[PDB]
Amino acid sequence: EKTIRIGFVGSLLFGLLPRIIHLYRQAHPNLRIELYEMGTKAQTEALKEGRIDAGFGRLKISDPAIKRTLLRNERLMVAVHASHPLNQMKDKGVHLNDLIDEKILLYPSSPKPNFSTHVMNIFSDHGLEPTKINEVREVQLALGLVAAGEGISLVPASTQSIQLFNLSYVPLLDPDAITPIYIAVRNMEESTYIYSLYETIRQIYAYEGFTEPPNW
Amino acid sequence: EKTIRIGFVGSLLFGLLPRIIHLYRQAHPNLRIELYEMGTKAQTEALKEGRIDAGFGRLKISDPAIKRTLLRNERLMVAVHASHPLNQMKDKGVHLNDLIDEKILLYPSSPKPNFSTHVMNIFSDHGLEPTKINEVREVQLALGLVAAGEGISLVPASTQSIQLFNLSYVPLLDPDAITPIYIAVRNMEESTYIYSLYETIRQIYAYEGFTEPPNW
Repeated sequence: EKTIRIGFVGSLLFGLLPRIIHLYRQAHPNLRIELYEMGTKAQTEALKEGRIDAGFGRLKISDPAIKRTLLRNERLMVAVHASHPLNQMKDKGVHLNDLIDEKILLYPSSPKPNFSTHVMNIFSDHGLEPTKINEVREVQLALGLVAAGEGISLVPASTQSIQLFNLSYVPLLDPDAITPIYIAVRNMEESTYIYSLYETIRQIYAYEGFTEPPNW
Repeated sequence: EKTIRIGFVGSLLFGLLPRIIHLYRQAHPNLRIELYEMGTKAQTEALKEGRIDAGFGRLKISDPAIKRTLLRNERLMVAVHASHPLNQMKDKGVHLNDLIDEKILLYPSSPKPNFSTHVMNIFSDHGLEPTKINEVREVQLALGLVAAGEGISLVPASTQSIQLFNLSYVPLLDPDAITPIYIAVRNMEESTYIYSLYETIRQIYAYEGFTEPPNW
């Protein structure tokens, strides 16, 4: 009985990852699949130690023992209360510059680097450093507090899987207001089970109309 | 500048709580509202110590210093993959007895008692003790893993705020397959700010068509 272990960050559960795992599961009925929630740093260490076989994440970790492949660039969005002035731009979209003086909710509060690191990186990439920032524990806490009137939050587009009363998602107009999705494997990885996993991603992406990830 | 501190469990962010807080916020523009995520045990201790002024939760904690009021009984649901045999009963509903031999995902993994305690209580109330149980960290991990084909999960009805591809919610036919929502305050609490909070709940409930909570 072969076991394949897959690491992932929680922000990916709202997108294509679960259906990729499910299809992969159907292709290998006799395979034990173990799924582990972990940040990219933990993923990097687990891969080198053989504790996982593939890792899905949003942040790069510099390491010569790891091969990282960009799968897709996902859009960032602004989560606001429906009464917020920014929501008048719901159809038009807004710029990162428009958010500088807003109360921004970052998440999660788990080991760094995490999605909050990425969001502040995006701001810093665009010459911005918001001061009114509060790091909350999890995505649902960020969204729930926005819906409660506590501020605004930046989320990946797939996080629109969560819909709450008077919570509205506003597109960002900055071309590089994005959050990439990566698969990470060991440098010399050649397992047919990992190739099969990668082809499953390709199959799902093709059906969605997304650009297929680069050839294995 | 008066400060009111409110404790809450995360499972309530998917329901009416945020809009209650928002309306309450509008009624007191000069009031500082502090929101803290905490379990009912932590809420109990914080209330007695004056560290919070009201606590919203799902579990009872026995304590003579605390007054607890039942707000509403929310339905429990079964989260399944769309291909699961149980999903053929989506319109009909299922019984807790039908779930006994399924791989059940409990959550969260935070200090007890929490929602996982409640779910196992409900099973035990109906003469049932599922053996194939796995406690996962958070609600999104439970739902994401169900969507990935890892098993099934029991959730409050308001958790349908989270919609994922091939994730389906099935009603439970057991009359007492419910999860109550409580507000907890200090026994001798008489603050106008807390009465105002309670009236805000009443106002929101009335507009929703829910039975109004008992008079203050």
